[PDB]
Amino acid sequence: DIDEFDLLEGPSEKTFKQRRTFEQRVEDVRLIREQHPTKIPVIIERYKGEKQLPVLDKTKFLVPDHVNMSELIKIIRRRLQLNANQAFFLLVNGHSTPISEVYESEKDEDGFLYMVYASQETF
Amino acid sequence: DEFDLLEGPSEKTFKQRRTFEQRVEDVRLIREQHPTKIPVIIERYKGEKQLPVLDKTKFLVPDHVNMSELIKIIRRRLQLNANQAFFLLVNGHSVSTPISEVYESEKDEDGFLYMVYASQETF
Amino acid sequence: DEFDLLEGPSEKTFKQRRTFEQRVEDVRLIREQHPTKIPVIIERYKGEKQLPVLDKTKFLVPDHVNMSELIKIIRRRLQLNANQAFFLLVNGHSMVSVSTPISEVYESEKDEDGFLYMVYASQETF
Amino acid sequence: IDEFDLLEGPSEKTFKQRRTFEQRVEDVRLIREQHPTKIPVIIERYKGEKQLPVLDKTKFLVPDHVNMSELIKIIRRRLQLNANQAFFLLVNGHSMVSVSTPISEVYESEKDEDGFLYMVYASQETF
Repeated sequence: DIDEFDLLEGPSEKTFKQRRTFEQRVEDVRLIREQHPTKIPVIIERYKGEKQLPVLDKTKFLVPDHVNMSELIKIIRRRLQLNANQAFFLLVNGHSTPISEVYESEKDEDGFLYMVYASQETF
Repeated sequence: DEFDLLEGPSEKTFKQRRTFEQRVEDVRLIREQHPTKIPVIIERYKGEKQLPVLDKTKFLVPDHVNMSELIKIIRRRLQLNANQAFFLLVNGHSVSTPISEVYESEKDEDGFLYMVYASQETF
Repeated sequence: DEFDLLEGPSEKTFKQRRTFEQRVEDVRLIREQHPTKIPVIIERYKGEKQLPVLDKTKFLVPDHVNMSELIKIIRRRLQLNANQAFFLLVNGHSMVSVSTPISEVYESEKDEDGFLYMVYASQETF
Repeated sequence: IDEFDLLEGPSEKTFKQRRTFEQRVEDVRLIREQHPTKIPVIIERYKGEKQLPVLDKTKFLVPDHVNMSELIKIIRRRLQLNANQAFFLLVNGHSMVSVSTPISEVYESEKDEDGFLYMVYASQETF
């Protein structure tokens, strides 16, 4: 009996936007941008169908505008404590340079830049 | 609820991303090929907290452009609003003179003209 | 019991609501039709907490208006008395002092798109 | 077991139904500031179309050097059609078949108030 596991069916993983109202997200960005004008408000979440990489401990981040995607990837890799073999991809609008430029092009209606990470470059 | 601020690697200067010999060679070709254009480095001041980062660092400025015209060009590349202060410092110095005269007085050992911009005049 | 502030997404600036080519064609039409008037964008500072907003953003300033007269015009649209602080900023510089023809300001300060951009606020530095 | 049973969800919403007349204008404003030589076009399959396949995307950029005849030919091989297949591209109720005028002229006369040029494709020319 205790040779076998019982998987507990849990609730669905919920995204940041369903965890926080759009007005709270706009007030979040508005306050953080007036007071930290050189830092980009970034949402980083695990791809919903991801089954190799662990979950990050936080979701809402502020990234200095001089940080590029390659440096950001390395930061998230140590936060997840990945080993050198583990694959990691960070997707903005499904697509795998300084973040401020990504921010100006891809930021959300609510002012956040949304990113999704996975162990594959795929959809 | 609160943001988690990610700090990245140090903002490293142009002289830190390119060796003195590569920079010397950069100038030598561009001045041999564009004798009437000034090779200019424009970087955001190190402790700058309000202005955004520029997308490029290495610029060519026609030799007849004056400092006042260059400031307006940079203000518009940064998409600044009319209220936003902007100062362009050459060797710490913040005008109706042609860039070619500034180039002859202030150019670096490597042949580049170095400029730093900030929202404050002096530091 | 407490007030709750209703905010939407950031309202966009004039340059964010109209392309560079639409603005150039805006200016070319208005300069062909009003040869003695200067096209000026006047917007309230994004973080302004004291001065009211104007209904309009796109303005024509007759060439006989100097900077001192223009300041008084905008102050009186805002219904300020002589007491209240008011600053009108062009390319990062507040223009209280100038009291100069609008055509000179336009020719020295206009944007590449042909508009002269101004921001007003109750503070001079940010 | 002899016959197939059709799987269907609620009616799919068109682009104009999935996007308010603010998200669409604001889309055009960024894309036209950023790609001044490309025309923003919505291309959707006729809602009752039973012959032509669906495209993966709805929002397209057409370079200004593309004329209507070349655009049709682009969509036809994007759909991987045979040489037969009837294919008609309709704008504001009109079949674009023998137009061949530059896309920017089509755009300026036929664009929507929101700034998109709307097109629908089908294997029939009338409805």
